Amino acid sequence: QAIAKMRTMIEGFDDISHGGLPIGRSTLVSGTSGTGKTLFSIQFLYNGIIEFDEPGVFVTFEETPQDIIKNARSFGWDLAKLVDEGKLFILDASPDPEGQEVVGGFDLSALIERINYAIQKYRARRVSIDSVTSVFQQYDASSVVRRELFRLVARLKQIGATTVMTTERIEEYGPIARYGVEEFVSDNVVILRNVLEGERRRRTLEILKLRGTSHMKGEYPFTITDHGINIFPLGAMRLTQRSSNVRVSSGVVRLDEMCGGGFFKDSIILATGATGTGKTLLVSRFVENACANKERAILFAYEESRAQLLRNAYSWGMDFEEMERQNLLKIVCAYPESAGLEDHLQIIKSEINDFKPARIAIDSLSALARGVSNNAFRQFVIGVTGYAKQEEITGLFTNTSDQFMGAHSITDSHIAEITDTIILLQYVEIRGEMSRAINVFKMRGSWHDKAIREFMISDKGPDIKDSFRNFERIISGSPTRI
Amino acid sequence: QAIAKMRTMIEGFDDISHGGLPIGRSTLVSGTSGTGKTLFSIQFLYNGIIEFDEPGVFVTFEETPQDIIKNARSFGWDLAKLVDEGKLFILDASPDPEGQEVVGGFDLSALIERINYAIQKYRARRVSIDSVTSVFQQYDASSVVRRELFRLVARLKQIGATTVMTTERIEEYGPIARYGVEEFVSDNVVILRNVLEGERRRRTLEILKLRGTSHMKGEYPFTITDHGINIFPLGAMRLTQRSSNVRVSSGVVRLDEMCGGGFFKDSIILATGATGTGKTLLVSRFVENACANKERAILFAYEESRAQLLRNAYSWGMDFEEMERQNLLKIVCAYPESAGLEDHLQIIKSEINDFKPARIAIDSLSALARGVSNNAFRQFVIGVTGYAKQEEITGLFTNTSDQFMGAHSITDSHIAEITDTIILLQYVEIRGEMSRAINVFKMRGSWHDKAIREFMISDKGPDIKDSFRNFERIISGSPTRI
Amino acid sequence: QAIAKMRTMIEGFDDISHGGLPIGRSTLVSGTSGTGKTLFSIQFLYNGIIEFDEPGVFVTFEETPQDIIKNARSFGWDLAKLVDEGKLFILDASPDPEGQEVVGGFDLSALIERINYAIQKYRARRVSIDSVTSVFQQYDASSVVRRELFRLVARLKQIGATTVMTTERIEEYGPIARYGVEEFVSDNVVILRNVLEGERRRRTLEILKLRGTSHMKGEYPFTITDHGINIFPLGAMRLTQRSSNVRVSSGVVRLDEMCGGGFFKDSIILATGATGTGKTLLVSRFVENACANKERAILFAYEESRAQLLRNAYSWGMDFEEMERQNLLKIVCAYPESAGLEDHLQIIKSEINDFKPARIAIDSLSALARGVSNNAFRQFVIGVTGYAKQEEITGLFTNTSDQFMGAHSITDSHIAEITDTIILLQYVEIRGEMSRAINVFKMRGSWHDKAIREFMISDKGPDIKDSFRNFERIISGSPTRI
Ligand SMILES: Nc1ncnc2c1ncn2[C@@H]1O[C@H](COP(=O)(O)OP(=O)(O)OP(=O)(O)O)[C@@H](O)[C@H]1O
Ligand SMILES: Nc1ncnc2c1ncn2[C@@H]1O[C@H](COP(=O)(O)OP(=O)(O)OP(=O)(O)O)[C@@H](O)[C@H]1O
Ligand SMILES: Nc1ncnc2c1ncn2[C@@H]1O[C@H](COP(=O)(O)OP(=O)(O)OP(=O)(O)O)[C@@H](O)[C@H]1O
Ligand SMILES: Nc1ncnc2c1ncn2[C@@H]1O[C@H](COP(=O)(O)OP(=O)(O)O)[C@@H](O)[C@H]1O
Ligand SMILES: Nc1ncnc2c1ncn2[C@@H]1O[C@H](COP(=O)(O)OP(=O)(O)O)[C@@H](O)[C@H]1O
Ligand SMILES: Nc1ncnc2c1ncn2[C@@H]1O[C@H](COP(=O)(O)OP(=O)(O)O)[C@@H](O)[C@H]1O
Ligand SMILES: [Mg+2]
Ligand SMILES: [Mg+2]
Ligand SMILES: [Mg+2]
Ligand SMILES: [Mg+2]
Ligand SMILES: [Mg+2]
Ligand SMILES: [Mg+2]
Repeated sequence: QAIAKMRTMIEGFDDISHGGLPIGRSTLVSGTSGTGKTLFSIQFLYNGIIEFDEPGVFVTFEETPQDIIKNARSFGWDLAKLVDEGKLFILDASPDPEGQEVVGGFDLSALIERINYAIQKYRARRVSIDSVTSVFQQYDASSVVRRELFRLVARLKQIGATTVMTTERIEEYGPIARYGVEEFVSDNVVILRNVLEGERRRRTLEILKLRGTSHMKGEYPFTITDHGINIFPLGAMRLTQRSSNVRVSSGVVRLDEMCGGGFFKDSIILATGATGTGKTLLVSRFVENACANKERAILFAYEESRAQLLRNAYSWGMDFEEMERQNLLKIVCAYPESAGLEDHLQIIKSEINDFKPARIAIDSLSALARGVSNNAFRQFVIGVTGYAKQEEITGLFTNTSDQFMGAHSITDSHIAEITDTIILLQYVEIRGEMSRAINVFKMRGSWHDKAIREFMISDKGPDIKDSFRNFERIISGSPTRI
Repeated sequence: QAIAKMRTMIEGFDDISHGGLPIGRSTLVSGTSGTGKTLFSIQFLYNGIIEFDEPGVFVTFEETPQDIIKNARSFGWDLAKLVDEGKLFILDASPDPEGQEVVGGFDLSALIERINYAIQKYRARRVSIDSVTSVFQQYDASSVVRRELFRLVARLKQIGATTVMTTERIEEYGPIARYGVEEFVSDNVVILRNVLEGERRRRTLEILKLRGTSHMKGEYPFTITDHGINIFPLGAMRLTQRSSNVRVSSGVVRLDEMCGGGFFKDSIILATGATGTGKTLLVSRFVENACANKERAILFAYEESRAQLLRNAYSWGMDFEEMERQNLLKIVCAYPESAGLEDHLQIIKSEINDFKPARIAIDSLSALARGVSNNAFRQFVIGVTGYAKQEEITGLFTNTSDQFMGAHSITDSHIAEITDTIILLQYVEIRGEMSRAINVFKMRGSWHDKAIREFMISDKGPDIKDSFRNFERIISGSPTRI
Repeated sequence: QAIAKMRTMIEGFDDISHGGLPIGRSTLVSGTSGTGKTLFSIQFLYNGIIEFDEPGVFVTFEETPQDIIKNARSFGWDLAKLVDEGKLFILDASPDPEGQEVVGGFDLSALIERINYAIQKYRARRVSIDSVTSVFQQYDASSVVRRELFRLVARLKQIGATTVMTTERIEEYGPIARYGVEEFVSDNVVILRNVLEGERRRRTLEILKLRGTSHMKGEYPFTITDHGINIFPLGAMRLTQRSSNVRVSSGVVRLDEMCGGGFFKDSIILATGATGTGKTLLVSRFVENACANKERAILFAYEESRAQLLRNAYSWGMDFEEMERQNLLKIVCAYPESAGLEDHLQIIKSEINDFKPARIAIDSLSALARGVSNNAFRQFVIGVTGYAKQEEITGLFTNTSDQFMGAHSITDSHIAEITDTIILLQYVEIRGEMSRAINVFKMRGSWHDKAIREFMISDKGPDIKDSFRNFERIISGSPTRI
């Protein structure tokens, strides 16, 4: 029949690969130094032993087994334990650090026989090699490498164990492997990258090909945590979601009225407008209302410290510290520069999975956009939006405009298109003095107030008034009286 | 007379090539690892045997016949069956995986004689080689490769069988082949690419040349499905279409009136405007009307999940689930990121060919533009537009504006130029409050209402009113009363 | 257990590295000529001896010990003293400057044994090598280098001392090391760069990898001072800050009133507007008020010399020279071109740490933006903003607009988003003549006056009037009377 696959149990990878790696065949994993190729290899064998009770063999040329164990330990697991139990075997084929003699092609034959023995001895199902170039570096000829890799691949295929071979690159977008032949010999090729753009590094995983089967294509970003490799295949995200007719309060009565009876629990709300329009007040009231009803909520802060958030909240009549004491409100403060954009996604998911909030709020999306491309930014927002909706978490987001009394409160980001409810705030010029205006622009699941209303901010929170009747051109930031 | 060609029966390819490959000559197919060169080769021989009852020979150097069969099976056909029947022959010229000796140029002579024998034995008409570099890699000299390929090409020409040779590249836009001679020796050259741009891969096929004959030029995108290679030569699409005078209802009476008695069945309708203007309502009513008249329709959703579409439809009085139960309405939900733009085209065609809809609708074209270049986007839209018109399927499309009460509802995409009927929606400022406006901008086949009218959205669907008499500058988003 | 690290006591480095270098392992430090690789090496051993009383070994191939001592002295410390005391040892393995014979691989074995001896003799904990290529340059083979470095790394690992090896590059964004193998052999890789962009050099440090542990990623800028290497890991900066409810006067009564009772002591104030709106007056009054209350303040001047600042201050009734005499006011004048942007940050911190000001003011941020990218500029501003708030220093900043009576006083820089209080100044056209207007746009911790007021400048300082009642479109720069 068709080719079967073996699950790696690596988050994201198994979805990108459509079920894991081809069984009874090798896969070649490449990349430049620092991409964590050896982490993939260890995590693969590790998960096999733990999850499927499948023994495996790790072949090492470049590292003493002592360091392999010591390094793996940083991810919360003990490989030495698995070795003692007869589940994991490490085949030491490293060169002598005190002086190593030159060898010929017999080295490959000797290697394979030792691997075969180890596989049979431990009935290994999963095998990996830290560096195939350990036996190619011995010579310059690329034609020889083609043949030598062919022999290694075909021989492990004879055995039938699933194999993960590791090779290496100099360039990110250059040749897949050093000799320019290896990627043609291998039937299954995966490349890891650690691309430097601007001043930042972004890790990605790609499956170049899998002969005889299917997979997702393109570069899929990933990070490395204390649990090992975590891949974020946004294209694998589903639109299968549970809708609701449940309403929740924003903490602001006139706003709830404008939204036709509050906001939907499963909706995503985006508040936009110029800095100083009180977006942080709407956020504070949102999380406060959740706490008022004994619901858990998380605020992700980027522009203001906790000490300042507490002060500003008190000036608006909100006791943030009390909400923390009751374990209802969490404050998560971090600079955009403290983590990669993909790490912010992981942080948000981690805090949510741990605290199990009913609602979350983001202090500023425009802050996160600060250090990234438009593509990186929109993918982040989509990922968060999807997750929050799939988890049925009420979400409140903000996006700051740079138009100082210029109205025209629109986004180059275009997040409103994927968001449910849009709240627009702006400054206006009235009788020679500045004021503020609020409008509910849209709401997918309901009727909403179309009026453009004046509002002010007091020590009791927001103060919403009636519409600007007999004015024109409010949307320009400079209304005319008529 | 003139050079005759042999049809490959590969979709798109035979149109690009103007009738297939030159008969009695070789064609050299190149490309980087992962381009599926071996798929073209197998599909070529396979179709010959099935469609024209033409036996063929597959020469393998890099892969065991067992894997060739096993891999081919993923595309829904059994090559082993064809081998047993004496239709397909695989010539195994692979190196010994357990140790291979060095050989000279006699290897090429021996190869050709075995190929000649196999061709005569099975009366093969179609022959292919998986890797010509299998006998070039043996040495570094490029001058030798020129001669060695010349010998192979000329010898197979003596036989008269049509040949598809495969070679390989390192770079996408670099040399056609490794030694920089092969593309001059071969008289017919085809290059496959798997170009990485941004984070995504895009497959293309190009015919570089065919000596003595004609072909289409440039890169033509393609994808790979469970049926093998599927090429999309948009430039080969025809303007020969059947026009009609049949009208269909949009589900909205006042809109049908503005269009002069409904929309034409063979027309393409584009609705544009800012988010929240109710474009999703017009789409829902469009497919609903088709179902009301017992016509099949497909909705392609990108921005909202099925669960949410059902909720929003119910809030507007439309029972989507009932229309699904009667097998009239289909909901196809996918993220733009879940597939390549060219795959979305294939998905749309597949669903249409299967369900045979009278009408289709696209939830958002701007969503599909999100992750692609302007060139990739416009080609997609043209391809869909052409197909839908050729198939006489009523089509409804949308394009979201980013102008929040800014009117000026125009597209940087310029899809209106190829579309028949244009509907414009916008937000306006009236008496200090927001409202909506609708206008039929054009309709190629009819008279239409030129008025700019106010409208609202209720639980019964759209509510269209009369024109904004005694107002000026409506089109700016900020009308003045006079 | 997990891998332990050794603190280098190098500012910034220990935070980027999450605790310093892995213990009992080597780290490879690379970079092009002029990156100061030898400074890192010396500073590392130096700090070990001084701070932790840890003896060390410096291995030299390229420089006579006499020059190593002489060069180190420029940073305020005497290595010769440490040698005499038996704390520091320099191993001289340099070639004979009067003629050097060719040697083989025995040179590496001899080297290591001498290093081992020196380590044991002085009980060294910290070891470093100035140039590993000193024994690789002897031959061209890259395969040999792989092995030779492996031997050196593994051998020093046997000893257990923490090692800092130095290698070299030709290109900034090219291969990590000359032979393209070294970065794979080493388990811990750090790269220094001195990147030339435009006409300026910018130094950065990056940790490419640390096997078995964690670190911050990406390029982190640094400078070199008379105290050695000083790294500025902005991403490691904290949002943990102490808020306050203390108010301070700006020196301008009507402005203090508009801000609701003065400005907060812990706040950052940004004044924006066209050139000539009197931003330098607000700055002068700010520092003057601090002095009036016997508080120390520093003015950082970029656009005007001290002599001119004194003249302009006297014309506005402010005796700057007297404030200097009392050691309350400091004037720091420098051109933006006189130092790197990162050096301006270091200068600001240095002057603050020395003088212990209650308040600081920046004459022009737009001046500093003049010669730098938007990314370099915003990181600078964030760094200063963070530092000033963490140190509880009242900060006043300015940003000049290029709109001559065009109002629209907005910033492409978007510094207002991270700043607390925003003051906007603009020119307006009134009755055929130019005038000025002032508005408090926002204040995070308080109520503020929303009015747009007229103002003038006299010899007594600023003169603020009442609001522009019965005017419209003030924000455009061209108000209309109505
Ligand atoms: N606890 C951790 N948390 C986060 N990142 C970690 C942690 N522990 C290790 N890392 C990261 O894991 C990376 C994986 O190293 P790995 O050896 O697998 O990369 P590699 O591509 O194989 O490198 P090499 O070419 O040297 O073999 C390390 O470089 C380090 O950046
Ligand atoms: N069922 C399938 N659906 C979609 N794609 C598939 C399916 N089965 C296989 N593929 C794709 O078909 C591609 C064709 O592989 P093929 O060997 O022809 O490429 P190639 O250029 O010849 O590769 P190579 O250089 O290794 O020989 C595979 O890499 C895989 O991405
Ligand atoms: N007092 C000082 N103040 C500022 N910079 C200084 C001072 N003294 C030295 N420098 C800088 O320190 C740099 C460090 O030189 P160093 O040898 O460490 O660089 P390097 O990368 O190792 O150079 P090389 O490749 O020659 O060995 C010098 O090039 C010089 O620019
Ligand atoms: N006690 C108060 N009384 C009146 N207005 C206040 C008070 N405290 C703060 N403000 C208002 O709050 C605004 C800050 O709102 P905020 O939500 O932080 O704006 P942003 O959109 O940037 O997030 C200030 O500009 C000021 O107008
Ligand atoms: N029951 C309702 N009654 C009144 N208005 C509604 C109702 N349900 C939804 N709406 C309106 O429908 C709008 C959404 O229209 P939609 O077609 O989804 O906009 P879009 O152009 O983005 O696709 C909301 O902004 C709201 O004005
Ligand atoms: N004695 C004075 N009397 C009146 N106006 C003065 C006097 N001295 C200077 N000015 C005003 O001060 C302005 C300069 O203000 P300044 O703070 O230097 O502007 P900038 O925003 O560039 O920093 C001059 O354009 C002038 O209008
Ligand atoms: Mg490794
Ligand atoms: Mg804010
Ligand atoms: Mg192939
Ligand atoms: Mg929509
Ligand atoms: Mg040096
Ligand atoms: Mg000035």
